[PDB]
Amino acid sequence: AMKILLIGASGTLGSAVKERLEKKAEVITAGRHSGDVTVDITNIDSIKKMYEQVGKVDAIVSATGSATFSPLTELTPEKNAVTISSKLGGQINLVLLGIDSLNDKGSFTLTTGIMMEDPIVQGASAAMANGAVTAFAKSAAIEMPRGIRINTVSPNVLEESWDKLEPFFEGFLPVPAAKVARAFEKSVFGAQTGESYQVY
Amino acid sequence: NAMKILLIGASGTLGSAVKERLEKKAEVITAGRHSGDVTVDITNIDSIKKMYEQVGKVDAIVSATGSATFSPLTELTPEKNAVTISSKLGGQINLVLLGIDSLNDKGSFTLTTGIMMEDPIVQGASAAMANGAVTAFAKSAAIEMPRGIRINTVSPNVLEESWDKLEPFFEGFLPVPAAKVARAFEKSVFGAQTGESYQVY
Repeated sequence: AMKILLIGASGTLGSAVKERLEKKAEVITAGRHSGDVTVDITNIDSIKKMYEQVGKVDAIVSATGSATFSPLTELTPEKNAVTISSKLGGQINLVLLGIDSLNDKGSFTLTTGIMMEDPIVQGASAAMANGAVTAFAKSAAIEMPRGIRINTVSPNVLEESWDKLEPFFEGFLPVPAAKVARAFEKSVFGAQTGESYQVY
Repeated sequence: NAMKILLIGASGTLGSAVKERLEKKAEVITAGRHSGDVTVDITNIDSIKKMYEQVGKVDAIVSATGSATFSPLTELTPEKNAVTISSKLGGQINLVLLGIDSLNDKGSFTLTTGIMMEDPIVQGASAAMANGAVTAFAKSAAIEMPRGIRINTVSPNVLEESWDKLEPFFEGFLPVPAAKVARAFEKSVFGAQTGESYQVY
């Protein structure tokens, strides 16, 4: 009777993750504007209320988070802050505020991405977030109570986004969202922790 | 040829070892919160901008500064984690976002990370985050730098000169001399590489 809170279920990645997870578990979806529950991951009061409504689950999965894309020389601290509050801080806050919502031996899975290891123009801000979430999870894994696990999934650019994203990722070879969704399933239904699962 | 370096965090254990090396080869302008030729609160954007107006053009900007909350994971709240975000993480990155215009052609940035992102310890999650964030930012930023500017990071292990206080938290680690880590900073300033993370473990 396994129960998974999936935040970001309506996105491209999120919907491919839901497709795989829902075949073996009861998925509760959450998103900014749609889902079984709504949540603004940039607002800690919102995250706290989502956890109140949701109750106890076995896995919390984040396929969500926004980053500013800007040329470096026009990336100001003010623009950079939107990434910090969402793809970086928002994801990390789900963990900081969600540990008590997981059953024993439950898991967290967060999203990162290839831009941290394979940089592109406009991508410094996304890279920052990806590095931050990867390292936070590696470290947090050693301190989780009650047998809880935490991993990250690092996607390449998705085939399903190649039409819109190719000019940003010239010479890259995109990956299917369904291939990426498999690493989320590996995280949820596997037993490893502190891993960064690359789907490049 | 005549090198000018802005060293932020110069009064710290690491910073002062860095100053000692770089001094021999360049003019070092020191900066800190309460100490230095120029002062700066790196958590405050206008304060960083004022520092850079005061300083003018330099050849290198070196950050051996930035603080991270050192709390057990289950005690680490969003509020506590926000401190790291404004300082070791956001403070060091903002020195880059606000300082490119202060670098001479072919100048460099050097930022500080740490072993806690790679060889984690209890209480280290927030510093790990900051270190990972800064490492990845620098690697990506390196490809967008104008005018031949370089950017690297230095990632130290626990320092021998801090081992007295830090040993209970790093049991079984083997600490490194601050003098050895300072060589990596010299490598970043005086060498010609970019997008590098120089581990001194």
